[PDB]
Order: sequence, then structure tokens, then C-alpha cells
Amino acid sequence: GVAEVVETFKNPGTYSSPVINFKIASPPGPGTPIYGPPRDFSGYNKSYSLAIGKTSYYDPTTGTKWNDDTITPVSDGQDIWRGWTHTGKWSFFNGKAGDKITLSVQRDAQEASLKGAHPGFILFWRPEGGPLFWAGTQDLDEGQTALPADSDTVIGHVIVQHADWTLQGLPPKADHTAPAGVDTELYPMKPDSYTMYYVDSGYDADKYVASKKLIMHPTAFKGLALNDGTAGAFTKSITLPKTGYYMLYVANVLEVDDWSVDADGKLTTTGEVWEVPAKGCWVNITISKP
Ligand SMILES: [Ca+2]
Ligand SMILES: [Cu+2]
Repeated sequence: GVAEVVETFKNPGTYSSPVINFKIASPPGPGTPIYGPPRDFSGYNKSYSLAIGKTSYYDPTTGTKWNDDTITPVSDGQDIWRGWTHTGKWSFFNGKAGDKITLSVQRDAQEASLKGAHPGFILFWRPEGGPLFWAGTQDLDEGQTALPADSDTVIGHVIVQHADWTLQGLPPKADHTAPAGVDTELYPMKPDSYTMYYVDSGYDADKYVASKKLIMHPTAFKGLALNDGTAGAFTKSITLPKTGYYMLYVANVLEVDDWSVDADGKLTTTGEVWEVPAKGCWVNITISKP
């Protein structure tokens, strides 16, 4: 397509344009948060470690599915589980159109021998050119005049992995703008909407155990699978289509003997590959040039 998924703003709500944080590194679970340096990959040849939730990339626990209507046959694109926006981890970078870079994600050195990670990513372009403060959204509706440090808005709490992502019906904004280098006929700057433009996405499809399976759609994401023979890591060449500000989401795909979702939306599994101590696995994200 790619598909475009268009959300309706509601606050409080799932599609409330919540803030994400570029420093938070700790896994999901009952534990208090830990923060590290902000994940800014600008200039490239940079690398940061953080934890990602067990099923975060393709996540039945979200209770939310989308349909990719660009797929033929239509049925092959229906009932796609979303990812979880906040049990994955966010990063950003500034770059130039034509920059040829390499994105690699693998297990952090501290968990290098512990099986569990199958990292996946989504890369978005934000034509606005930088962090987008939007008054009246979930975390900016108490008189804030700017984003909190090292933070940015994204559309909602559950995320689509192979689509342009649009939010409309936002509290009207008079300074939703983009730099002059942006064609606002192709990339409109509306007073009540914004779009995170799909650039690329993919996940580590190399299984630790050949007999097992991934918690992953049977057909909708066949083009997203990355196979390099190494379980727990992927690497991919990306040529930036545009100059400006990019937002990168990384999250996990779980490997199991079997998995199921019951009528109450409860996820059950057996034979999980999950040897790490926490409810999230530690990975290192690197963007290299070349
Ligand atoms: Ca791999
Ligand atoms: Cu969330």
C-alpha cells in the first residue's frame, strides 16, 4: 500500500495522542522506572540499550486488532494484532534525504546468552520537523506550554506496524507547521490532525527452535519478516526518503510452542522462549552509517 490507519482523537482514551519518553529504559512490570540517556541517533554510529516487553511488537494483550485493506486477498490482511506503544521503546533522529544507514537490533550484552528477544521496529517520518507539542492531548491538558524534556507525542496507546498513522479530531491548533522543504499538498498540515508517515518496519523472524512458532500474523506481515539465520537480532539497510525528523519504535515478538486467545481476550502460551529475568528483554539498538 501502504495502508493508512485513521484514528479519532478522544481524551481520555486509547487515541489520546499520549507522550512517549526517549530516556525510559526499564522493562514492563511492577518495578519503578529507570531512565538513561535520551535515545538520539542523529549523526549515526550511535547505540543505546533498553528493555522491550515480551509480546510488545505484535501483542494480543492490547485487545486491539486492525485490518490492512491493501492486501489481496482481503482476508489475508484482517485481524492484525496491534503493538503496545508503551511496552516498546521509542527513539528519534534527524537525518537527510538519501542518507544510507543500517539499523541493527540485538540482545544487550548482559543477556547475550539468554534466549527471548526477537526484535522488531517501525520507522516513521514526522514532516513537522521535530517534537510535536499539541495542547489538549492526554499529557498536555493541564496548562503545559511545551513538551516535557526528552519526550514527544504519538497517536495512541496501541500501534499499527505497517501503515501510515493518522489522528484527526484533535483540539484545533494554529501552529501545526512544517519547514519550507515540505510539500504540504502531499503532506498536509491540518489544524485538527497529524500523520506519522510509514518509512519501514520489520522483525527478526529467525526462530531459536525450529519446531516453535512466533506470535505473529500468518500472512499480513510476510514482507516484514527478516531472516539472517541469527535468532535474537536483525539488521537492515535503510535509505531515508526525506530530510528531517524520524521516530523509531522497537518492540518484541515472542516465540512459543503454541499460543491462543480466548473469548475473554486472554492470551495463553506454552513453551515460551523466555530465559531473561524480567517481563521485558534487554536489547541494543544501533544505527550505523554506512
Ligand atoms: Ca535474525
Ligand atoms: Cu500506552
